[PDB]
Amino acid sequence: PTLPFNAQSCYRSEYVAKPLPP
Amino acid sequence: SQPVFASPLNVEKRRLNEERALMQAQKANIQLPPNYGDMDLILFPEGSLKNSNNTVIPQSHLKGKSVALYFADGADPKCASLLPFLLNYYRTMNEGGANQKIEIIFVSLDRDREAFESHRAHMPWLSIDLENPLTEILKRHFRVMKEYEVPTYGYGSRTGVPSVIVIGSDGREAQFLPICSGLEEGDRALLRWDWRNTKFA
Amino acid sequence: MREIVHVQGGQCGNQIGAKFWEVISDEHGIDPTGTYCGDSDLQLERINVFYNEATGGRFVPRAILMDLEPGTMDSVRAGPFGQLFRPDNFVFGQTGAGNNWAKGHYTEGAELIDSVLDVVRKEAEGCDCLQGFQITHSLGGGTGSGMGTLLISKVREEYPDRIMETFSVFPSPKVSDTVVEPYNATLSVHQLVENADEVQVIDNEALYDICFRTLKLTTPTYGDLNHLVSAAMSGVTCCLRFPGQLNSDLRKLAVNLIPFPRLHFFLIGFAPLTSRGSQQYRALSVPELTQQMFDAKNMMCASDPRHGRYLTASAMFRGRMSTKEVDEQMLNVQNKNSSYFVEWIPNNMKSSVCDIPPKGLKMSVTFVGNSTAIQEMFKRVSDQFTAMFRRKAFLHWYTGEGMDEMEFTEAESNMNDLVSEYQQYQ
Amino acid sequence: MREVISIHVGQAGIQIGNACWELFCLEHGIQPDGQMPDAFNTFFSETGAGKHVPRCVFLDLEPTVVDEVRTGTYRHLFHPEQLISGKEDAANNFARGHYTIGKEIVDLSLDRIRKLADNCTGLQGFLMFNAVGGGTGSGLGCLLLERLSVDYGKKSKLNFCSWPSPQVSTAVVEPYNSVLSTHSLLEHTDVAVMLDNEAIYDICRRNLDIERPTYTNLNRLIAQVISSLTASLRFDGALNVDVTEFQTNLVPYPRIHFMLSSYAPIISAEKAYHEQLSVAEITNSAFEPASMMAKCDPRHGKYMACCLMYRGDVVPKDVNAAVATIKTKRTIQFVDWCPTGFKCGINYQPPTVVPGGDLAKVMRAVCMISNSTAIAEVFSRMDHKFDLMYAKRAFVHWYVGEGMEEGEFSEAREDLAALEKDYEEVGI
Amino acid sequence: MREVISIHVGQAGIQIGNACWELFCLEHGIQPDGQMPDAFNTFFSETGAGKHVPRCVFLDLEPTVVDEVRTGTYRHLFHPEQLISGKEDAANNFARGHYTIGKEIVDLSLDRIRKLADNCTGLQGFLMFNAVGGGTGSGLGCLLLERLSVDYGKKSKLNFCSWPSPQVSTAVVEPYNSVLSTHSLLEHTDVAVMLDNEAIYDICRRNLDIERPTYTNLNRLIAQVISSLTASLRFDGALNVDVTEFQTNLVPYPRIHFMLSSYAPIISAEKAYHEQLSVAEITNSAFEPASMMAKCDPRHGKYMACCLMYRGDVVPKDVNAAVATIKTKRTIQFVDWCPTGFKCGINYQPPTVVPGGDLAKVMRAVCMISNSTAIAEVFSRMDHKFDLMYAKRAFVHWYVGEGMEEGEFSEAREDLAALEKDYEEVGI
Repeated sequence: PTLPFNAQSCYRSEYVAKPLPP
Repeated sequence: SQPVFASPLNVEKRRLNEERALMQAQKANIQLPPNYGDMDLILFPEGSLKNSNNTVIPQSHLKGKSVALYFADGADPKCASLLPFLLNYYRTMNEGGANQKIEIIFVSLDRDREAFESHRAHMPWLSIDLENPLTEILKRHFRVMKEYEVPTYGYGSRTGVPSVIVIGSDGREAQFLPICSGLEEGDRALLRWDWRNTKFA
Repeated sequence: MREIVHVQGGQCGNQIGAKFWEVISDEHGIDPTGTYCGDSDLQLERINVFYNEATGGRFVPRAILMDLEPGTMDSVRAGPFGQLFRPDNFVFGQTGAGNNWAKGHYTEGAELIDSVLDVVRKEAEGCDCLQGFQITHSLGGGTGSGMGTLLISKVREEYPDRIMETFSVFPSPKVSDTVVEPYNATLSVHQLVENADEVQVIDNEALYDICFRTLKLTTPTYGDLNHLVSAAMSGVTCCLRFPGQLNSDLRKLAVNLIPFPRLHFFLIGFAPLTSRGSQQYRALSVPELTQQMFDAKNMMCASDPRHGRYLTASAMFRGRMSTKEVDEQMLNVQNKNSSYFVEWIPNNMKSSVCDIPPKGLKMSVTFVGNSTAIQEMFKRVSDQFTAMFRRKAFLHWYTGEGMDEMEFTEAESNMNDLVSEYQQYQ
Repeated sequence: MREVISIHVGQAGIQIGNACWELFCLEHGIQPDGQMPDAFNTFFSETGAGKHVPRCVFLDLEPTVVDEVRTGTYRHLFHPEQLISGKEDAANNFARGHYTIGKEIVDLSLDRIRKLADNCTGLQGFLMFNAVGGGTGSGLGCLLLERLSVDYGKKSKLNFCSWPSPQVSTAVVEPYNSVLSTHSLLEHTDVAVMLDNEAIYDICRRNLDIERPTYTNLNRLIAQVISSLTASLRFDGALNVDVTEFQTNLVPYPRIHFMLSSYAPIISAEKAYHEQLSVAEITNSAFEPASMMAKCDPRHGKYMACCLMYRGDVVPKDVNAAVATIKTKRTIQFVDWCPTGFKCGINYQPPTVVPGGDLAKVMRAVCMISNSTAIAEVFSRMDHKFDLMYAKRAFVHWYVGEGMEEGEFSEAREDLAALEKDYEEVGI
Repeated sequence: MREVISIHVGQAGIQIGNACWELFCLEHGIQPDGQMPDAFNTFFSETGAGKHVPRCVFLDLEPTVVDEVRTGTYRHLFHPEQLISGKEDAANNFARGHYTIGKEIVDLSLDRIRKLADNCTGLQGFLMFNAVGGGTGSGLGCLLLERLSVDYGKKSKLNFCSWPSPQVSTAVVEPYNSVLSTHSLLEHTDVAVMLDNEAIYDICRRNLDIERPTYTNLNRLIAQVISSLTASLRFDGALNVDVTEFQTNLVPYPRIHFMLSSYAPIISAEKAYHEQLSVAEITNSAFEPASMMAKCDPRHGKYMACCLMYRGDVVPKDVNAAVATIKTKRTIQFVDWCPTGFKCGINYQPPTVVPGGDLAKVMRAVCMISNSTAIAEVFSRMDHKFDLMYAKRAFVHWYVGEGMEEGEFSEAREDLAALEKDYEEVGI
C-alpha cells in the first residue's frame, strides 16, 4: 500500500508541446 | 492551459475569460470556448507584491524585466545553500548595467508568519505574503511541493523547494532553472538564464 | 523576323537564366506580370527576338526550362519574374540525373527528349525562320553537362544551317565541387567541339576575384555573380535588338572570330567595374574602357592571358562613342601590347558600336577573346582526367549505364587533340 | 511526389529516430497532433484536411520501446499500422533476428513498405536507422534490407549505423554481432554512415560543456546531422544537393561506402556569445579531429572525398576563401590520385533549436560526411576482437543452436579481409 | 414505380432483416412510427396519412424470433401479417422444412407475396436472405423458390446466403443441408451472393478492431452492403445500375452464378479521421485477398467478372484511373477470354452512418461483388465433408423418416460434381 511515486521519464519530460513555427 | 490544465489560476482564468467571451458574443463569429492564446488575465492582483521598502507595487512595474519566482523554505538546507548565490547573482547582474535586468518574487513554502518574516528580512527582492492565497495558488500552478500533501491530478512534483522559475505574462513557464532537477547544477544553473528573450511583457 | 530560342539546362543553368531574364526584361521594360511600360518605340521595335505577343498585350519569353530534378525550376517559378515563363514550356523530371553524365545522356535522358524536342520545334516552326539558340548550363554537373548536351546534339542535326552559342562554367583550379569534374567535363567537351558553334567559358574563382578586388563587396551571394554574367550575355546580343554605327550579329562575330572550325572557345570581359568609392575619380571615356579590357584581373576566366598570345578578339562597345577615338585606340592597343597578340594576323582586334548604352551607365563594352591561354586550362582537365582513369576510379556508375572502356579513351584523345591544335598555333 | 521512406529497426534505431521525428515536427511547424496552424512533402503525406502523417515505419520484436510511443505524446501523429511490435525480444543474436523470429515480421513489414512506396514514382531512397552490435538491429535489419534490394531495383539506401565503440562496448557479443552484419551490409546498402557513442560523450564533454548528459542528448546532436543532411530537399538554397547524388559524390568503388560525420557549431547557449561564428572559423572546426562523430584518428588517414553542406546565412565566396586555405594546409592530407575532393552545397534556412535543448541559436552551420582511409583502423581493430574471441569457439553454440551454419563465420571474416586489403591498396 | 421485395426466411434471414430495415428507415428519414416530417418508394409503400410501410415478408417456422420482433421497438412500422410465424422450428432438418411442416404455410406466404407484387406495375425484382446451414432457411427457401419461379418467371431473384465456413460450422448436419440446397438454388436462383460468418468476424477484428463482436455487429456490415447495392435505385448518381443490371454483367453461363463480396472502407472512429480515403486507395483495399467477405482466397482462382459500387464524393476520372492500375497489376489474374469485366456505378449520396454503432462518417465508399473461379475450393470443402459422412450413412435415417427418399442424397452428389466440373472447364 503506497503514497504516490512522482519521478518521471526523460522522454516524457522534455519532448513536450513546443510552440509551433507557422 | 499552460503549463498544466488543473491549476487554480487556470480555472479562474478560464471561468472569467469565457464568461466575458459569451457575454460579448451574445451582445454582438467569435470562437467559443476561447483559445488560451486569446485569453487575458491579471496574474498578480492589486495588493500582492511588496518590495524592500514594504510598499505595494502594481503589476505594470514589472514590464521590461526578466522576472523569476523563487520558491523557498526557511529551514530547508538546500534553500539555505542556494540563497547566497542567488543574492550574489542578483547583485552583480543588476549592478552591471544602466538598466534593471532581472527581478525575483519570493513565494513561501514556510510554516508560519514569524519564520516567513525572519527569512524575508534577508531578501532584497519582492515577496508575496504567506497568508495571501496567491502563495498556495502559485504552488499548485507550478507543481512545487516538499511532500505529497495537496493532491496532484496524475502529475508529479515538477521540482522540490528550492526552485527558480522564469515566468511570463500569462503564467507561461519560460524556462526551468536546473537547481535540483534532472540536471543538478546546484548554485551554477543560474548562468543558464536567457534574460534577453524572456522579458515580462 | 529573327528568333533566338532560349534553353536552360541543369541547376546552374536555371539559376543563371533566371537573372538573364531579369536584365533582358529590364533592357526593354517589361513588367514582371508581362505588361509593357517604358513608352519608347525604339526599345521594342525588335521585341520578337526573345518574346511573343499574346492578344492580352503580354510578352511570354521563348524560353524552354529544362531539367530532370523537379525542385530547382520549381524555385524559378515561385521567384520574381517567374510568372513570365510559359507553364507548358516547363519539362519536369522525376528521378534526377544524380551527377552521372552517363544517365543524363543515354539511359535516363532518352525518355524525356520525346517531350523537349516536341516543345522546341513547335516554337521553332511557328515563326518565319530561326536565327540562333541559347543554352545556359554547367560542364561539371550531371543534368546540365550530359543531358543538356543531348539537346545540343539533336537540334544541330535537325537545323544544320542555324547557329547556337552557349554559356558554360568549368571546374575551378583551387575550389572544386562535384568530385566527378573531369569525367563530366571531358565527356562534354568532345561532344561540344563536334556539335556546337560557339562557347563562352566561365570560371568560378575568376568571378570571386572580380567581386573582391573590383566591386569591393565583402559577402554577396550567387545573385551578384549571375548579374555580371547576365550583363555579359546581354552585351553580346545587344546589336540584334538595337541599331548602331558598326552593326553586329551572332553569326557575323562567328565568322570574324574562329579561324578554324575546331577551336571556338571564348573568354569574356566587361566594363565599367569600379566600386562606389572609386566612381567619382573616373570620368568615363573611350581610352580607359580599353585599358580595363586588357586587364588580366578583369577577365571572366582565370587563365592568365599574359602566358599566351591572343589569336583574335572582339569588342562590342555600347553607347554614343565617337568612332575615330574608338578604332584608332583599338589599333593603339594592338601596337601597345605587341607581344600579347599573334603575329600572323594583321589587325588582331576588332570593334562595334551598339547605339544604346545600358540604363544606369553611359558607356559599356563587352570583350570576347579567342585566346590561346586555354592551353593550360584544358591541360588542367587533361591531367585531372588521367589521374582518375589509370585504374578506373568511379568508373562503375558510368559503365553500368551502357558506357564503354573504348569511349572513355576516345574522349581523352579527342580533347587532347584540341590542346594540341592550340599549342601548334604560336 | 519526391520523398524518402524512413525505416526504424531495433531499439537504437527507434529512440534515435524518435528524436529525429520530433526535430522534424517543429521544423515544419507540425503540432504533435499532426496539424499545421512546399516544405513538408519529402517527409510527410497529407491526410484529408490539414493533417501530416509521417513517412516512417517502426519495427521491433519487443513491444516495450514501440508501444511506449503508442501511448506517448505522439499518439495521433503516427498511423497505428506501421508501428510494429513482435512478441519476444531478439536478444543480441544475429541468428535469432535473421532465421527464427525475424521471418514472421518481414512478411508484414515489406507489405507496408509497398503500401507507402506505390503512391508516387521517383522514390529518392530509404533512410534506415539501426545499431550494429544489437540483436534485432542487425538480423531484422539484414533481412529487411536484402529483400528490399531485390524487390526495388535501383533506388538509393541510406543507413545510419550506431557503430560499436573502439573503447566501450556495453555487450560481450558485439564482435560476433558486428562482423556478421558487415558481410550482409556490403552488397545491400549504398551509403553507410558510421556513428560512434563515446565520441558524442567526448563532444558533450568539451564543446557542449555539460557534465552529465544521457542518451536523450546523444540523440539531439544525431538529429541535427540528419536535418542538415536532408536540408536541401526541404528548402531552397543557393546551391543544393540531392540524396541520389551522394553515391555519385562519395564512392569510387561499389564496395567502399563507409563514411564519417562532422558538425559545427556545437556550443552551449551560455558560451555562445564568446563566438561570433564566421565561415572562416566553423570550417576549420569541421576538420579539427576532436570534432568528428566517429572517433578515429585521421592523422594516419588520407582523405579521399568530402561533402560539406553549409546551412543558414552563408555566402558562396567565403566558403571558397575557407576551402582555398584548407587545401593548402598540410595537416589535412589528401591522397594523390584524387586532386579534387570537395563538394560544398548551401541552403538558406538556419538550423532550428529544440526548446529546452542544449543547442544555442546559431546563424550558420556546417555538416560534413567524408570518405577517408582511416576506417582501416576501425576494421583491423574489429578483426582482432573476432579471432581472439573465436580462438576457442567462445559463444559459438548460441549462434549454432539458433540456426546459423558453423563455418559461415569463416567466409564472413574472409569477406572482411578483402575490405581490409582494398583500403590499404587504395591509400598508397 | 421501381419497387423490390425483400423476403426473409429463417433465423439468419430475420436477424439480417432487422439490420437492413433499421438502416433504410434512418436513411430515408422515416421514424419507427412510419411517417416522415419519392426516393423511398423502392423500399416503402404509401398509406393514407403519410405512413410508409416496408415491402418485406418475415418467414420463420419458429415463433421465438418473429414474435419478439412484433413486441419490440419496431411495432407499428411492419404490417402485422407481413410477419408469418409457424408452430415448431424445422430444427436443422431439410426434410422437415420441405415436406412435412413447410407445406402448411407456403400458401399463406404466396398469398401475401401476391398481394404485395400486384400493388403496382414495374416490380424490379426479389431479394432473399436465408441460412443454408439452417433448417427452414434451406427447407422453406427451396419450396419458396420453386413456387416463385413458376409464377413470376420473368423477374430477377437475388439471393444472399449465409454459407457455412470451412473451419467453423455450427452443425454436423450442415454438409447435408448445404449440398441438398445447392440442387435447389442452381435452377431457381438467378444470382447468389456468397456470405460467410467468420470472414466477417475476421474483418471486424483487424479493420474495426472489435475483439468480441456479436450477431448485431456483423449484421450492420451486411446492411451497409445491401444499402450500397441498392443505393443506385434509391438516389440519383452519375451511373445508375439496377437489379436487372447485375445478371447480364456477372454471369456468362446459366449454371454459374456464385460470387463473392467486399466492402471498403470498414473503418473505425479513430482510423477514419486520420486518413486520406483516396479513390485509388479504397479500390486497392477492396481487391485485397483477405478483405473479401467469404474466407475464400482468390489467388488460386480467376476473376471472370467484377462490379464496383461507389458511394459518396466520387469523381469519374479517379475511378477510370484507379481501375486501369488494377488491370495492369500483375498479381490478380483475369481470364483470357473475358477482356472487359469492370463496372463503374457511381452514386452521390454519402453512406449514412448510425452513430453509437461501429463505423465512422466517411466521405466515400466502394462495395464490390465479384464472380470468380475461386468458388471451386468452397465447394471442394463441402464436397469432401459430404463424402466422409455419406460413406457410412450417418444421420440419414432422420432425413428418410420424414418423407425424403434415399437417392436425393445420391443425385445431389453428382449435381455438385457437375457444378465442380463446370468451374474447372471454364478456367481454360
